Amino acid sequence: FYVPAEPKLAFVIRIRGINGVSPKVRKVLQLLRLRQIFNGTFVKLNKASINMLRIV
Amino acid sequence: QVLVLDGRGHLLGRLAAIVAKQVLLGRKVVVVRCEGINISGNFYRNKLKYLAFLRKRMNTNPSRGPYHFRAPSRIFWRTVRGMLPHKTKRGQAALDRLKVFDGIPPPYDKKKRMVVPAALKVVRLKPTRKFAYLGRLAHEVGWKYQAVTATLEEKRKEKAKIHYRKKKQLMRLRKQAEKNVEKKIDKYTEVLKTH
Amino acid sequence: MKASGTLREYKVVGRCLPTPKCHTPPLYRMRIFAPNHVVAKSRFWYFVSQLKKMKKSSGEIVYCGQVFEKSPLRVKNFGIWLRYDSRSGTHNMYREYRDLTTAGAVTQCYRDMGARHRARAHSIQIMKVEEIAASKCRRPAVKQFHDSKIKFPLPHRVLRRQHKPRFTTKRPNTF
Amino acid sequence: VFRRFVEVGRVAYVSFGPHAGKLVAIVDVIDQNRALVDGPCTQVRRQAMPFKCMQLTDFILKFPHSAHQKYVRQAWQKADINTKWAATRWAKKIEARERKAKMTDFDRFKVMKAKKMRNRIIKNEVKKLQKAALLKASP
Amino acid sequence: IEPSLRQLAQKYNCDKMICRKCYARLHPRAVNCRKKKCGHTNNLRPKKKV
Amino acid sequence: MKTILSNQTVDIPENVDITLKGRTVIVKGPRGTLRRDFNHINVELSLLGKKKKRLRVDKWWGNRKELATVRTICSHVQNMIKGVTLGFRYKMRSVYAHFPINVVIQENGSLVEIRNFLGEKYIRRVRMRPGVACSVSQAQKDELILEGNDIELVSNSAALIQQATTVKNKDIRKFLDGIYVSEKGTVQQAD
RNA sequence: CGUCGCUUUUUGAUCCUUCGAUGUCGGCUCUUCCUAUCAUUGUGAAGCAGAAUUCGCCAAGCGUUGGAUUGUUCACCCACU
RNA sequence: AGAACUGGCGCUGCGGGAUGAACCGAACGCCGGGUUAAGGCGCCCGAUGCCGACGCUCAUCAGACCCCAGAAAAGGUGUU
Ligand SMILES: [Mg+2]
Repeated sequence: FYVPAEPKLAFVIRIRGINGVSPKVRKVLQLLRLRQIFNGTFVKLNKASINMLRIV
Repeated sequence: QVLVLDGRGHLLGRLAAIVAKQVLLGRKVVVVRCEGINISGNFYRNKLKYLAFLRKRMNTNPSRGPYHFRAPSRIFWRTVRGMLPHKTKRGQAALDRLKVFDGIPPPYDKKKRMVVPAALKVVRLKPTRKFAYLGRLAHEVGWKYQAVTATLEEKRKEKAKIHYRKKKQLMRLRKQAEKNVEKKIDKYTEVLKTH
Repeated sequence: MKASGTLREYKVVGRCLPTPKCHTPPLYRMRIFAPNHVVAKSRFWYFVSQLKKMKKSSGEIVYCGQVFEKSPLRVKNFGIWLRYDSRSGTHNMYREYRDLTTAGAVTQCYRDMGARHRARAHSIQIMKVEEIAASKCRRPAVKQFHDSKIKFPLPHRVLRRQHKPRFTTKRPNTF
Repeated sequence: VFRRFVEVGRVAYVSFGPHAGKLVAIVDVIDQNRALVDGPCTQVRRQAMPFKCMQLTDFILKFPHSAHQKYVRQAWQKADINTKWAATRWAKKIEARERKAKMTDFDRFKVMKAKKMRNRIIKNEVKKLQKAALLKASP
Repeated sequence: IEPSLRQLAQKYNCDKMICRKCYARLHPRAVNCRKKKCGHTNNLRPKKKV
Repeated sequence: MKTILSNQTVDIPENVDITLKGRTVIVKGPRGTLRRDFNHINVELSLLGKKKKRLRVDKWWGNRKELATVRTICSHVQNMIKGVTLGFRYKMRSVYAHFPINVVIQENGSLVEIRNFLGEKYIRRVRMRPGVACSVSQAQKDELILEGNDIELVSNSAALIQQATTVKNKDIRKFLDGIYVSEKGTVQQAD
């Protein structure tokens, strides 16, 4: 079997709203530059960033 | 102009839902022979939920209050009434293009009547399940015109079996009259494009 | 899982990451019925983590491919083994179907466990599936179609309402 | 009462769906509401069609249960269905219903003018029978 | 008296079962009351002899 | 389950000839004619074969409680062969203590007028379903006989006497009084 | 011995509404409603012989009084039914 | 009745939950086009007027959509 390299880039969009949001999980959206609903950003895939996307 | 719906073999609310949409849209609808409307569920169940409706009555005087109609023309009329916005003037006029009758009156015994396959009992019930006629759930509760209606219908239906006698007398004639000759030149172009 | 639409079979193999203690782990194989290849590699880690000490952070899948049937045009008999959860306890259950394809019989099961037992698609596990032959069937709804020169009519036909004219002068005959 | 059954070989029409208007032959039933059919000479290959989508005719075909594509094809043409189908009064109704559907604006003029001509001639020769009817009943 | 006619009338009057819940009068080889009022229960007892 | 069909067949002797209008069954025999309509029961009736006259009632598909109704067709049909070739006869005897139960017939068998039921002054005029008639028996005490072609018209009418002679406000474990049926037989025998 | 409930005609518990005010017991008068039926209709079961009782069922149609003591609600007694 | 963490209401309209402080979506300058969220599409009432798929279910007290606005033990040769 050949298993390839798990990817280095990811595209993240925000599918939820601004209001009723926990204080850890709105700091990271502020760090992903995901402030409005339906805003997108490319994200470098890293262990430090994979655990940021699991918070949110 | 006006659609004329023969009411028998139909269900109560499936027919009343289609009439209450055709009459907000500006049509005139005449529902005829409401005595033969079916209603699903066995007869004792539909007769209970009309007797439960009768005890709804405002305490201080029943003269003001819920008007419990008893003829099946008005039972079906109040079913259509509850599917129309009858407290607005767009819905007041909607109830007034509906002339629902009982039996078949002399304007309407000589018009061709349509049915609604979306509300027929044969289409819409599964045949191993029971149904109630609106004619004898009206009769069991206070309606006093069942026998004088059935008398006039069997005199109405007898005047049409002599109409259908002589209508197919003409159809036998003009099928033998089209047997003859020399109209083959016109049948060249009608058989070619759906006779 | 939601089990949306027709399902789809997947062969999902995978191994855990090579430790200083065990180079070359044995790399197990499963047989996942799932709507797409993202839920399939998710449910691979649901069952493997029930049997081994493997989990997705300490493992990787090495192949997830759709395995499809080798005879789509052959009428087969599928008896399958279930492990659904009920409201009181949980139950083991053998349950036959009959379909042209392997993946559509297990679709027909989720549609049938939800229908007869109100069992949602998450509280149900598929133990194994195989084609069985006749004279090894138990269920008479499946058994009655094992009939050379089978024949039946279609009584009381009804279809195509409002697509025709909603108002007509013609009572529709049901054959 | 129930003069036509589903059966291995029963040639069915297809009313709606993505194979509408073409014939099939019932090869095998699977369970209660779907059936494996094919049309080998009418361009609808082997697949499972539901029964409410199909449309039973009076044609049977004799071939063994759940055969291959070839032995249905030999049975389709040893019986010669496609010639015998088109010479029946229901294949002529489905053909005429799409002759009227493609009747253009000039052709619908010609269907008009050659209709009111023959409706005169039939109404003359049906009124010349009304006069002939009372003259019989005058004695 | 007529002891054959005694046993004939006792076929319709005494040789029956009585439900402990719906209090019906069923038939002497019942297992269930036939009435929906008791949910077709299965605790019966024979009719009490003289 | 929705099973593939079930069917019972009815062997029919030659002295009875059955026609069918549909789910109506017309049964003509020696001692009259009688008909039933099964237009509520959703089945097909096909009488097959010359010279033998088999009647096969079969119900396609069907649920389990509509599988229970194909046997009810053929059992009502056999009771129309039986009733029109042999008749039905329910012999009912009068079981009474101290008070004799006096019974007469007013009108041609159609009215049974029971009096002196357990010392009572009130008469009991029980009219019968049309098609049956009565007879006070011979060579047996206190017996009444009911004869007719339709089993539902004999037996319902037999139940109208047995319900009319009902003891009120008393123990019915003693006070065994009434006109109960004794036998379920035919008018012509041994055939 | 247990154990699951319902009801809001008991009493609490709570403190939501009302402190620029919702007139606070009882009786009398009068109308309606409920059924968890005391009696009357039709019924089934008794350890129902009859008489009398008893226990269930459909059922609120129609009745459910006259008094002595007591401010009584409640009580208790006399008498009729 | 009293605390912990977070969000909200108070200060906040809007779509939905028929109704509504707090539920669910989403926060708001004045408008046109487009598309959706939660929820829905027999008729009130916009939209299934799809030739929608598979089953289950008959109630003489049927069932019917978070919060949420009514039920339990026990039982049924009722049906699957
Ligand atoms: Mg949430």
